[PDB]
Amino acid sequence: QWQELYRQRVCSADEAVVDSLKPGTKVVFGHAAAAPVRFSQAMYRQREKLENITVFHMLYFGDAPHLAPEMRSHVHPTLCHFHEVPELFRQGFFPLDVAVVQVSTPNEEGYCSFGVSCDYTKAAAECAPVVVAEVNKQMPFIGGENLIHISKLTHIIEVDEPIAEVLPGSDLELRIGQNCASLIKDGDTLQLGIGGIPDAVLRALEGHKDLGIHTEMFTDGVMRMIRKGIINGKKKTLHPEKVVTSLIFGSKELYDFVNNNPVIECYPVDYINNPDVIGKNDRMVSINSCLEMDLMGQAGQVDFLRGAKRSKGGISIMAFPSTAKKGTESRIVPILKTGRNEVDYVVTEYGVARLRGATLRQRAEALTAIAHPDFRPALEEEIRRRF
Repeated sequence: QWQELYRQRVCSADEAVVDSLKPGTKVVFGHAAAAPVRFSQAMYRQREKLENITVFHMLYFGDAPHLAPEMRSHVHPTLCHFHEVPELFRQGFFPLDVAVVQVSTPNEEGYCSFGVSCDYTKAAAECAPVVVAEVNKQMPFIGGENLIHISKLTHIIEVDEPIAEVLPGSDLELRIGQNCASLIKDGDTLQLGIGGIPDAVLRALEGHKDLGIHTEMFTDGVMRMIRKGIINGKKKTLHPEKVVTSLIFGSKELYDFVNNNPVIECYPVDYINNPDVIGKNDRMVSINSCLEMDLMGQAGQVDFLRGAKRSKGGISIMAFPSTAKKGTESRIVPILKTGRNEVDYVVTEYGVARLRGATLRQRAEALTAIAHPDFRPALEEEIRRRF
C-alpha cells in the first residue's frame, strides 16, 4: 500500500515551507498553469522565518507573494534555446535543492501526473533531493512521460483549486493566418504558439486534412481542431495519432478536455524542443512570431527553426504584423535594434516572402514587398543604397 505513504507525507503548505526551506536553500517552481501558488502563499505567511531563499522559475500564473517587496531578504528570484533549461539542473548550473511542483491525484498504482506542465518542471523534480508537490484534485491527468510516483514526493499538500486559466484572431491577424495556410499541406505536423496569429492560423486551416501536432505549447485552438476532425496526426511519423507538447494552458474547457485523454501526451522540453527529436517528425512546420526583422533575415522559437530544418519536407515560417503602435512603426527594418541562414518564409498581412535560396538582394526586396505600404519607399530607398 502506497496510500499508507500518502498518509505519512501529507502536511499543510506552511508545515512544508517551514521544514523544507532551510536558510540559504534554492528552490525551483513548476511553471505556467501548474505554478504552485499555495506554496507561494505559504512562503508569504511564513516570511519572518525564511532566510536566504533563492527561487527559480519562468511563467507563473497567480503566484503573487515573492516579488512582494516584503520578501526582500527572505526570498529572491533568479534567472533562449528553451530545450537547455533542463540542463541547468541536470548539470548543476542551478544546484536546486527543492523542487516545488503542482501535480494531479495519483492513480491506482500511486502514480501522479505532472498534468499541464512537463517542460522543465519534471527534470527539476528528478534533480531535487526534496520535492514538494501540491496534490491537486483539479489538476488533469495527462500521459506520455509525464508521471511521478508518490514515493518521490517528500511533502504532499493535498489541495483542491481550479487550474488558472488564460483565455486566448482579429482583422490583420486573420489575413496573416490565411497567408500561412498556403505553405501548409494536408498531413503536416505543426508547431505553433498561442495568440492571435496561432488562432488565426488554425482558423485558416479548417479546409485541411490529417494535421499532426508537435509544439512546445498549446491552447483552446488545438482542442477545437482536434474536435472538428482536422488534427489527428494520422501521418505523424513520430508519436502517430497523438498531439504532443511540453505544456498547455487556456480555459477550463481545455482543462476538462485534456484530462484523461489518450490522445494527448506530455513530454519535457529537453526532448520536445530538441531539434533532433523535432527533426524525426516529417513535414514539420513551425510557426513563430518575432518582434522585428531586418532587410536581411534577422530577428523555444529557435529550437523549432533548427528542428524544422531537419524533418524531411519541413519549413519554418515567421509570421507577424507589418507594424506596431498603430502603424507608426515598421517591424521590418534595414538595421535592427541569430543571423539569416535561419528562416524559409516570412508572412505579414501583405503576403509571403521566400528566404531559403535567396540572395542578399532578393531577401531584401521580397520582404519589402510584404512590409506596410507607408514604409516600402523608405525601405526600397535603402536597397538602392546597397546596389
